[PDB]
Amino acid sequence: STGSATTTPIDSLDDAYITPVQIGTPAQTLNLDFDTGSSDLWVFSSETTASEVDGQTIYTPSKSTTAKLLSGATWSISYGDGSSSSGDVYTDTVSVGGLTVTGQAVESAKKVSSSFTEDSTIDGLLGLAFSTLNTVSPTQQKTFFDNAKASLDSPVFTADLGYHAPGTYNFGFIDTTAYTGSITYTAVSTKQGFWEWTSTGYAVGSGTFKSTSIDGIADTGTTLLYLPATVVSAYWAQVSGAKSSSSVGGYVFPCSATLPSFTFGVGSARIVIPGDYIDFGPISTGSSSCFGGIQSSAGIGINIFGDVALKAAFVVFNGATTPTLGFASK
Ligand SMILES: NCc1ccc(C(F)(F)F)cc1
Ligand SMILES: NCc1ccc(C(F)(F)F)cc1
Repeated sequence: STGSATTTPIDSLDDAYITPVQIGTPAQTLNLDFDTGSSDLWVFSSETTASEVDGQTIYTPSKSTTAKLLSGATWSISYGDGSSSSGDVYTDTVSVGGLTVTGQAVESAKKVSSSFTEDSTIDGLLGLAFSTLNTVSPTQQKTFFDNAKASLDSPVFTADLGYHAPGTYNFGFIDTTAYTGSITYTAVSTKQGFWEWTSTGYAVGSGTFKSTSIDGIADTGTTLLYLPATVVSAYWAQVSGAKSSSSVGGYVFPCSATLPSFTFGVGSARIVIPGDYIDFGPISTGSSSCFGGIQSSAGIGINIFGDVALKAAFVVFNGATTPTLGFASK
């Protein structure tokens, strides 16, 4: 079997992408943030503290004839940006773009951090990292992808994120019409539970390509591109007037500047991020300082190929017994 769903940016800056997901019987449709950097499927629900819900669509397990409470199970997760949530666990039927999994663990939020409350357009997250990172206790639960794997035509899913435009998540097949050229595959390490790979280097604008190994994770759940300080300094040095701002928390640049492209290596292949993708607009309404889409990973501890990088490519997440990542231009 296969599945295919359209994913849509939540705002004019592509800060995140939401994808409709059907939960329960009869179907309750929620718009979830597909996150290859985490492994929990959790949703706003009728159990969430009412003061922490502000416009989100909620999952109501009592109205689903297939929902079963998972006795004694709880979950608690904290994300790298400081966000967090926690609650209890149900099992229910979950469908994505025609692809159905029965008995999927649906983690019902009782408490969410403020960053989720203020994001009215995200009803929850659907984790697509490896199941070893799932936070359900005392019995760890499998991801949607892991549960669907056996029934998929091919044990893959692909991410085709749009620049200021809708895109597609496909499960079980590779749309050979969605990319140009060849797909370059590269090795994945699962030792930390992430889709972790090693980029072969980078170039700034039309500059010389620098061969150097950058270990990082492919994370659809992170907006920006987080790279080592040496790389990020070399990029912003080519932008007149750009500087690192402690009060803002990263590199800013005059909004009138034109940004150079950024190239990262995948084996012998090259993925080019257009300069316009790195512009994230004024730091505050009316400001002539703009926020940069490439930032230092020094404070994070790991390099993150977030949406800024992934949306420049067609990305294959190959969940075979030896997992690999595939990148193609589009
Ligand atoms: N998108 C989920 C996520 C959040 C944080 C991290 C970090 F910062 F710990 F690497 C990885 C993945
Ligand atoms: N990386 C996972 C993640 C995704 C979205 C959010 C936000 F923006 F909704 F708070 C936080 C953390």
